[PDB]
Amino acid sequence: LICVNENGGCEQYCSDHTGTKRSCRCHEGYSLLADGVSCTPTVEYPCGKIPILEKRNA
Amino acid sequence: IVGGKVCPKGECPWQVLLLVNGAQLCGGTLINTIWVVSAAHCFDKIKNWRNLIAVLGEHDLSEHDGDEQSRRVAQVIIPSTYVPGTTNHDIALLRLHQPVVLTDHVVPLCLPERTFSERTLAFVRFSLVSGWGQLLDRGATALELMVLNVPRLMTQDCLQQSRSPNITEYMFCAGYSDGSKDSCKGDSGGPHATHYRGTWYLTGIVSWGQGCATVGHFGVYTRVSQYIEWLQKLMRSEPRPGVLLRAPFP
Ligand SMILES: CCOc1cc([C@@H](Nc2ccc3c(N)nccc3c2)C(=O)N2CCC[C@@H]2c2ccccc2)ccc1OC(C)C
Ligand SMILES: [Ca+2]
Ligand SMILES: [Cl-]
Ligand SMILES: [Cl-]
Ligand SMILES: [Cl-]
Repeated sequence: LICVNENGGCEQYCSDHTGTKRSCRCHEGYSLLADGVSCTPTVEYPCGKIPILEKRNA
Repeated sequence: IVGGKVCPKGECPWQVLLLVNGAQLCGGTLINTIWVVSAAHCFDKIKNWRNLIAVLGEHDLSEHDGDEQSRRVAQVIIPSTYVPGTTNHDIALLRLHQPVVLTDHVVPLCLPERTFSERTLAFVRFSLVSGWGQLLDRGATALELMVLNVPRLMTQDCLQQSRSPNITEYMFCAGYSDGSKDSCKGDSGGPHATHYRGTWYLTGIVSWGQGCATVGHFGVYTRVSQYIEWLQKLMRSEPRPGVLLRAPFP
């Protein structure tokens, strides 16, 4: 996986490393799941999410 | 905003309204509890830097519903490369005097990393643009916050599809050439927000165009990806006396 294709499979941010290596990362207010790709909120009001809609699906 | 719809209250929670002496000036985008991104050109005619107010959680300008939060603007930071009365480098970073409180109605838009924004977000076709600008060319401004979905063009395509300043690498086109749908001057400074896998990000700033929703012409937006490291560095800096700050770019 390389970050230029399909975002490296990352939900959010992606860094290429020497080798066939890639590390996904998450914005502040999120943490990376054990899949190495997914980001889940760690705070009540993470950036870029709409509370009234996130509760309309909670 | 021409040809959009009302943003349901709370669905544009990052939108900022900028006022000078109580009068609508521009939009902006909340990116943290103390930081707002807007357009440099919003500030070209400011006399008293100390009567600039930012409002978060606004929706209907006719009423107070208790979700609004007003703050003084402590710092307006503009890149050294921006020249007043011209189009390039049209971005400003605003420091609020005290943080806003995040609530259902007040939430930051994510400022993306440069690589993500260039490699991924730049290829998402549609993004939302919002503001309390004119509903029609030569018309009244909106009382309720409006939102519009617009498609992004590659600049070579924008130039071919259009028929005046250069579209530089610090800009991008989005919208429609048929006169139906656009942002307009009173939306200046507001967000061009891009959805990717469940999260929204800041990709552009309402910057310029011809007239408003003018046939043959697309909206032009500041390309925020060019400014990520410039913004992040400034967000780590101490405030300085005097509201306006010109900061080196790059
Ligand atoms: C960099 C901003 O440059 C310009 C800005 C503008 C206008 N803003 C927009 C924004 C988005 C537009 C869009 N999506 N579609 C259509 C038109 C749009 C107009 C604006 O803020 N104006 C005009 C009247 C006063 C005020 C101003 C303008 C400049 C400075 C202060 C206030 C119009 C021409 C500009 O440059 C010329 C050279 C094309
Ligand atoms: Ca209100
Ligand atoms: Cl939580
Ligand atoms: Cl410093
Ligand atoms: Cl001052």
